[PDB]
Amino acid sequence: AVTPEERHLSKMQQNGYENPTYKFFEQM
Amino acid sequence: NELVQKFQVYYLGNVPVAKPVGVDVINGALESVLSSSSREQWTPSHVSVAPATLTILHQQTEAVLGECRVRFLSFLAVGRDVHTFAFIMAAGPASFCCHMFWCEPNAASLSEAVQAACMLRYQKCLDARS
Repeated sequence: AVTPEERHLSKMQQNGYENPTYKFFEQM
Repeated sequence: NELVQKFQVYYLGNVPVAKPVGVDVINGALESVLSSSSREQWTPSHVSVAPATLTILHQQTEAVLGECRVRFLSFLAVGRDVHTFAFIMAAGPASFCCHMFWCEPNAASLSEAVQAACMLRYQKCLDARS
């Protein structure tokens, strides 16, 4: 099965991560 | 200051990009920079991950190659090649810059550290303003 390092890599590759701190200040 | 000890990776540089988010945006940026550089041109460096900032420093002179506020980091990702990491900064209100890295054995630890910084930061900001 897929290790912790692996599942998070596929997440990072497939969707990346949108910083909610950016959006938080942005909506203001 | 820093949350974890600096990451020894290669800084591939930074390029302007059109949008604050998207794996397509960062993979376009990565392909462009990789096509116009060779591994010997790459700048060995470490990324210091602090609560409020990411600082990029030359490998052991530790001179500052970039500093970036977490609040203006709009997006991060690992590229289709598992070694590559990028984040997009809102350099200004309508201006985006993509910072790119080559990581060995892969980008997992760096992306994790940077993602963790963003998630910590957001809770701290909600808490401050509540």
